[PDB]
Order: sequence, then structure tokens, then C-alpha cells
Amino acid sequence: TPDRHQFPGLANKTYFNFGGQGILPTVALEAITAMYGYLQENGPFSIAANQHIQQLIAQLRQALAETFNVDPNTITITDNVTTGCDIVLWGLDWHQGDEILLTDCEHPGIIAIVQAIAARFGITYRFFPVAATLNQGDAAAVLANHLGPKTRLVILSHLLWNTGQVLPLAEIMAVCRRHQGNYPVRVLVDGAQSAGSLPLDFSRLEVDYYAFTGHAWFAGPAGVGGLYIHGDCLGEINPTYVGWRSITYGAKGEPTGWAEGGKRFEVATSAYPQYAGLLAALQLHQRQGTAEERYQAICQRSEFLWRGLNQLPHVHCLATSAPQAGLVSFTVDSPLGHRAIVQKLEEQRIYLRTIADPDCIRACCHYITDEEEINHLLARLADFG
Amino acid sequence: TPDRHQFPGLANKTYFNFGGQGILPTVALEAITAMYGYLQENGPFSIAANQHIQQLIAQLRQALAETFNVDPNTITITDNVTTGCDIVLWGLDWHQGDEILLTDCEHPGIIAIVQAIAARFGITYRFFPVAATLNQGDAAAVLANHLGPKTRLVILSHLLWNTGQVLPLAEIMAVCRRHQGNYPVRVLVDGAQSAGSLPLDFSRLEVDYYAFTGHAWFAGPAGVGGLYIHGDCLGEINPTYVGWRSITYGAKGEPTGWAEGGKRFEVATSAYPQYAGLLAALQLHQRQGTAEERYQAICQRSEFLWRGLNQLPHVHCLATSAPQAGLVSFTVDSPLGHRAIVQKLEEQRIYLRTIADPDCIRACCHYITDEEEINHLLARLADFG
Ligand SMILES: Cc1ncc(COP(=O)(O)O)c(CNCC(=O)O)c1O
Ligand SMILES: Cc1ncc(COP(=O)(O)O)c(CNCC(=O)O)c1O
Ligand SMILES: [K+]
Ligand SMILES: [K+]
Repeated sequence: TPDRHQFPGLANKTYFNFGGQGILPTVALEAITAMYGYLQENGPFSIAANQHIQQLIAQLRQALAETFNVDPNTITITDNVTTGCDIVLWGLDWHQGDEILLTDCEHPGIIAIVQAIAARFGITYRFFPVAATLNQGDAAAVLANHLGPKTRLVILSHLLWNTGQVLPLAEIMAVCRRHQGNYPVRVLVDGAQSAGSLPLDFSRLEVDYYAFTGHAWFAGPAGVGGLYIHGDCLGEINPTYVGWRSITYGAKGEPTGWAEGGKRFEVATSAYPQYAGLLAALQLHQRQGTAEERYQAICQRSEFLWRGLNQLPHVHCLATSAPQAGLVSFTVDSPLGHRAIVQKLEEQRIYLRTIADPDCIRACCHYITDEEEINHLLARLADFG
Repeated sequence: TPDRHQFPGLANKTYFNFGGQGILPTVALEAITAMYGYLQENGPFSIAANQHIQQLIAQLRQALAETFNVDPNTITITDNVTTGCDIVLWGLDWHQGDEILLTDCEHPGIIAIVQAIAARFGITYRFFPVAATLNQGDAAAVLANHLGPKTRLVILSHLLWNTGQVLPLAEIMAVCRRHQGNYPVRVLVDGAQSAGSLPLDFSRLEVDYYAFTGHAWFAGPAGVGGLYIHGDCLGEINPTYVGWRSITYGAKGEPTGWAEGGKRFEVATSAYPQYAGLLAALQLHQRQGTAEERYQAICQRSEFLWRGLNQLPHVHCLATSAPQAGLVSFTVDSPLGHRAIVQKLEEQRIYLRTIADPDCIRACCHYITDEEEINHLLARLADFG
């Protein structure tokens, strides 16, 4: 039984875009507003304010650490999912000829970093087909058939943003560690959709690097995200974008080394009030139930929506089995085109999004989504054909 | 005649830390709060919201451009001063043996980037003495005596954060362009203190790269800054940290090239509401008078404080002539030590800061600062000896 009242934005609209950005809870806006007030009353720049900011940062780092069941030292605070990927990709000691493998469902922004890396260090990159494994096949086996002697890193999204498939991460990791080549194969995971929807425990689930954001499923404000790096991989990642937050200081205030753990990849002044907003959102989700309970609630909503769409004659879900998470992608048989359809729905205050590849429409159901909203969506979709 | 009422934080304290972070004006907090409301009512992720966000970004880019009298295409929006420096430094095509020259008054965070760059590309770096040129000498001449055949870039703070000196940027640029070596010498300027206090016109003042932030003298919120790159230098800067905001898109949503002008160095999701806050703070300053008028007002206040300190027997200003800007640094003859003195002042709600090198105390006077605040500071300082 979710407390929908904590998310005022739900009230006069039918929202299904949590994957793009979550509806901000009241407690998050209160924390943001309270931080501006604290800074105005006590600083904004002063011993008291600077200490309050450092304490707030430690508190967020700790809440994130607890969310994934890991030590705070493995957590880096960023502004979004992408930055975490930039940190890992630019930090690796690349040699000409090294190879990177990405799935064919990765984000355009991520592909751009890889192209930038290829141009700078002379590495190469290839894609491997996973989109087609939504209803059959094995993504891990596809990867195994693409691994080569020069493969050094694999990049994949845990929950695919376009089709809604949850990749078999554990099996994929095993395939990578089993491989014998010039390098021990490592895996960088884009968790833009998975973090905050799927139950994640990095002490049970072995991962190398995991990038995420707080503004989508975690329902925090735009501008705050994070990155997990396993303690055994920290040494392989050289800091790149650095600043006063990245170092330790000497007698005369001179740089003497890298800050502890993930702090070495943090740069400088950030939007502190927003950090308090994310912290408040994180604590709110825990009061609603465990990650597991919230996950099952999300799946109950997506399946209900999925079933409803299966009944509509001119709508075709991409998944032939129940969604493994909160994402439900589908096409609509109509002369209008998916972008015009999404715009018409928004005109009715029903919010979904268009996907470029494959060309389809995507809806996100969260644990706070209810049956009336789903039925209202189904009702309006019934109009096209 | 400044409208102090627009800056509510001034009221029950005596603030002199504008160089660390400016007091946020009411119109800025209103704009931030209003943006959260707009996102909640119209999205937060949707056609309407996404368009509103893009329009806000263009509006801020344009206001910044007008502030420095340049074309919007030369402006990149970042989170702070440091990021701008990381973009320029990591973007240059460094070759082993290349040399970087920095003043001995640069920020620790900036030095850390340079050290990271030296380790990665095998370049070298050396400092040149400018601190000692506050009351005598010529910083441009010092630089001329250090320039070598392999010198490729010079890094300097336009307004020194530790001593308050305004470097002779025009003369320094001439010296650099006059030099004949293996590379045409370029200059990266750290404008953490100068932007928003000194009148800056990059159409009259020729500069290569100029990094700045909006949270200090411009009085915007923590988290939003920017970077200027001359059109003739854009090509030499390769994008490094990139994301979906850095590229142009193709038919199937794939990367087809770099976004226009400075957009190529912008990454991904940011704290949009804060952008509206900086935009509002920028427009507020323009309503108070021109940059020149505000600069003279700042100097009238700093000289008044400087004169006041010269009268105190146990206080010694670092500058033997009137401050060239709003920064007034000084030492205090006392067994207590400068950090204990700053803490005691804060106990009395008087806000200044300690400087590590040279070991001194620094006060910042803005155009909104008044005589009562300065006299109150002088009164409490009189207590030490
Ligand atoms: C799989 C995946 N990876 C990266 C992003 C970009 O996130 P940002 O926080 O802006 O760095 C996304 C964004 N998805 C929004 C959506 O799917 O609607 C993503 O899905
Ligand atoms: C000269 C100089 N350079 C960089 C910074 C860092 O700015 P950030 O926006 O956090 O990247 C500063 C900060 N100064 C604060 C102060 O002077 O009190 C600086 O001075
Ligand atoms: K159907
Ligand atoms: K004196």
C-alpha cells in the first residue's frame, strides 16, 4: 500500500515517465528548500556552512552505500549516469589495439564517449546483438561468440532502456571472467533504469563498475547521480577530471595525493541542496518497504498494464512474456506514427515516450502507479487503429 | 545606491565571504522554486518540460554571452570554475616534453589537474613568481623570463584569490603572442574571483580560454558555472567528458557529430532549476547599474576597509596601495593565529576566511557591502594584539 500523497505530482495527470525522471516527493523539495535556508542563515561560505555541507555529503554517500550493500569507499557522487561512465572510460590505461564490446541497446551518449576514446587512444569497438534476445536466445552466449584476444572491456545496460529486457548480468560476468585473452575482461554497467527499480546487492552480485543516477527511479531531483567501483578495480582507474574535492592537502595547502576511495573522482562545487533532496527521497523509499517488496509491486503493475495492452487489437507489446521490470514497450498499428501518438497522449496529460530503436512507445510503471492510471491509459490507446 | 533588501542574507550578520560564495538574492530563490513547480505541473519528463528546459538553457547561455560581450557559441555551461579548466586541459593534444607554466598563486585543485596531465601525457610544468609582484615588479616580465621553446600553455588567475592582486592580463597576452617557440603560446585564465567583480569584455580584451563560476561574485547558487573559448581556439580543444548533450543525432537516433559551439563540452542531466537561479541573479546585477559602476562601488568599499585596517596598529595589509578589486588580505599580530581569529569572528557572526599561502586572513567587499558592516569588522579586529 504505497503512500501516493507523498508524491503530489501524481494527482492531476497520468504519469508513466519515471524512467526519464521520477515525480519528486514532498520530502525531497522540503530538504532542498531547507538547505538553501541553512546556507542563507549560516553562510553561505563559512566554517559552519562548510562543515554542514561536508556532513551532508557523507550522509548521502552512506545512504547510497547502504542501498547497494557496500562500503562507502566504493561510492563516488556524480551529477548523472553518464559522468560515471566518463570516469571509468577515461580512467583506464588504454593501449592501441585494445577492444571494447557494447550491446546494440546502449545509450547514444555512452557510444559517444567510446568513439572519443577510440580516437584518442587508438582502441577499437564492436557491437553485439542483445535486442533480439528479449523473447528468445541468450545474451551471455551472444557475448561469448564475440569475445576476442584483445577484448578488454564490455559495456552493457542492466535493464535495457529501449525494450525493457533485464540482461542476465551474473551469467555475463561469469562468461567474461572465464575468458582467456590478453586482458582479464571487465564489465562497465549502465544502471540508468535498473538502480531504484531492481533489488541490487553488490555484495551478493559481483560487479566491476556500476554507473547510476538519482533522478529517475530513485525519484531524486535532476542533477545528482553516482558510481560504484569494486575495491579491486579502483587502482586501474586513473582520476581524469579532478579539482579541490579530489585531493589530500599538505602543510602549505598544496596537493599531496588522492582523496580516499571514490572521492578522488569528485571535482569541485556542486548543487548541495539537491544532494539533500536525493537523500530524502532515498529514505522515503525505504519507509515504503524493502527493495524486494517494491520490485514485486512494480512487476504487478507492469504485468497488469502488459495484459491490458495484449487485449487491445491494434497494440503489440514487444515482450511475449510478462515484463521483468517496470518498462513496457509496444507499437501501435496506426497511420499516425508513434511520435504523433505520444504527443496526442500528452495533450491529454498522459505521459509516455517514444523510442528511436526499435521504433516504439515506452511506458514506465512504478510501485506508486495505480490501476486507475493504467486503465485510463488503456482507454485512450483504444482510440488508435 | 544598492538595493540591499534583495539580498536577505545580509540582515543579521556581517558578511565578507563573497569570494567563497555570494549571498543568494530573493529573485534567485524564487526562480529556482518556480522551476520545480513548473516541472511538477508539466512533467517532470515530457515534451513540454523538455522544451522548457532547453529554452531555459539557451536563455542562460545568452545572458552569459551578453555579460562578456561575446557570441553564445563561445560559451559552455558547467557546474563550477574547475570543470572549465578540466575541459581545456584534457582537451589539448599534448605531446611528451610539452611545457605548462603556472603562477605561484594558482588554486590547489588546478595544480592537481596539471599533475594528472603530466603523468598521463608526459608533459612538464613549472611555476613563475607573481605573489611578490603585488606592490612592485612586473608579472608580465617575470613570465617573459620563464618562457621556453617547449612552452605551450600558461595558466593564471586574473584576480589572485590569495593576495588580491589583479594581474596585467593584456600585457601578459602580448608577451605570450610575441614569443617564438615550438608552439604559439596560449593562456588559460582562472576567473573565479574576477568574473562578476571586474568589468570583462572579451571583444575588447583578447583571451584564449576563460573559466568562471556563477556562485561567487555573480551571487548565483552553488552548482552552476561556465567557460569561454575563443572561436579560433575551439578546434584545438577535443571533447573529453561527453554525453547526450554533446552530440547531434542521426535518423535512427545515432551520434552523427558534435553539437554546435560550446555545447560539445556539455555532458548530460544537470540541476536545471539552479540554472534559472543564476539567470535571475545575473539580471539583478544589471538592474543595479553597469559592470563599471558596480566595479567602482566595490573599489570604494575595499579602499574604505583597507584604510580602516591601515589605522589598526596590529593589523598589516598585504597591499601597500589601494586594492585593485574587492579582495583585502591582511595579517594580524597576535599569539592566537589566523585560524583561531577567523573562528572567533564567526562566533560573532562576522564572516571572513583564512588563506594558506601566504598565511593571512581575507575579506571580500561587494557593491552591496556598507560602511556599518566595515566599521563593525574594524571594531572587533581592534580586540587582538
Ligand atoms: C540506459 C541509459 N543510460 C544513460 C542515460 C543518460 O542519463 P543521464 O542521467 O542524463 O546521464 C539514460 C536516460 N534515460 C532516460 C529515458 O530512458 O527516458 C538511459 O536510459
Ligand atoms: C582562483 C580559484 N580557482 C578555483 C576555485 C574553485 O572554484 P569551484 O567553482 O569550486 O570549481 C576558487 C575558489 N575560491 C573560493 C575562495 O576564494 O574562497 C578560486 O579562488
Ligand atoms: K494486442
Ligand atoms: K596597520
